[PDB]
Amino acid sequence: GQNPWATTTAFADFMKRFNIPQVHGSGIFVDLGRDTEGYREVGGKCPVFGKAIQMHQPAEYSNNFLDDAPTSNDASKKPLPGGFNNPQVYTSGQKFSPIDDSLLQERLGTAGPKTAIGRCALYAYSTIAVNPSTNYTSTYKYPFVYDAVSRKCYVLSVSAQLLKGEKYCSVNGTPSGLTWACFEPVKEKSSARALVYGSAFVAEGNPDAWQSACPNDAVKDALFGKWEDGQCVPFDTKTSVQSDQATNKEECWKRVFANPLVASDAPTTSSPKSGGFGANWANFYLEKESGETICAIFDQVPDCFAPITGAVAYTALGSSTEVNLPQCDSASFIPIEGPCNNCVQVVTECVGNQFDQTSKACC
Amino acid sequence: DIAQFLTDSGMKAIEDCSWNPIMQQMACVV
Repeated sequence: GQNPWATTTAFADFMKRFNIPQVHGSGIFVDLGRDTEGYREVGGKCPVFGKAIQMHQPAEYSNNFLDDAPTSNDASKKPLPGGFNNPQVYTSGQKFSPIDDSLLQERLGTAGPKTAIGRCALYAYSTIAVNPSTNYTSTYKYPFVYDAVSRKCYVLSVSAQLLKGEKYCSVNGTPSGLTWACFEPVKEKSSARALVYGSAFVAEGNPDAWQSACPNDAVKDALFGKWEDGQCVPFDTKTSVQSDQATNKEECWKRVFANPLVASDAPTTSSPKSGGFGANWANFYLEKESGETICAIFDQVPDCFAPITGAVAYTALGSSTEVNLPQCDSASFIPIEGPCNNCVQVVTECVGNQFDQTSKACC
Repeated sequence: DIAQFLTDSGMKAIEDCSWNPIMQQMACVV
């Protein structure tokens, strides 16, 4: 009765992704983990799946945050129209952002990162801000957003992620007068765009590391838990921050991102740094008690997975797409041969941490 | 002012240009 999630390479490697403070190390909801040159900087190590900025510019405004950010601070404009995408142009006459992922690979080549996310993070990281006058450079780096549908890399020029309150922003034209319109992050699952928001520091070191290293996906048929008395005990709704009923599985996914205790670096009332600590993990499951589905947000770092049919364990960082647990460790797992009946037996192996049963004939 | 709070929300006034070694061009605000 040792814990295989701590013990075994296949299981450990997986469970490691679900220490957010260690693998991400910053606010998720708002990521303002670093500071540079007297500013706040998006710093988090893991990329964030489904994150987008909802805006509250008036209806006439396009209200997309991937729009070219407002180019010349306009007087007759209040609030200031546009989005967050860097609006600069190359000498070529080509827009700095967004860029195709195609364009990236050709120019990046073999030496460059494999993942397109890696590739786009590196675009952002690669970028140096310069003053044409007084030739001056900055080490300040901006967050990228990657659209997985269309395969475009956007570099933003707006590290802000949340703006709230009528002293500072306008909701829906009101109070008119104010330059900035309110915005807040939201996990969104359109079929038309598929966004991933990240720090440019995903690209620092090895840009493809997230893939192996981060809680990128939702897990199907499993529940976060601590390991007690030789077995994995699902965090129960009693030590959860909130465990309200939740209509469906995708609803739980959005709730974790937004819930009021999720790791977040936004200013209270002052540059708060969460280090990733907060209600970031949630269990979705059907209560055996009056059978109402529950979304169970926790702040406890799980160290194992309790497997259960039809369950889903989500995190504030990860995708909405479900994915299997590892069933075995290739390295350690001895192939087991079932009883030879009919001169044929099923034989079970561990190709890529999953059971492939392939039936063989003993005689 | 209040804009103490806006910098403290991640707001930063960009610089006119960028250099990118992947494209090896200078991109500037039009």
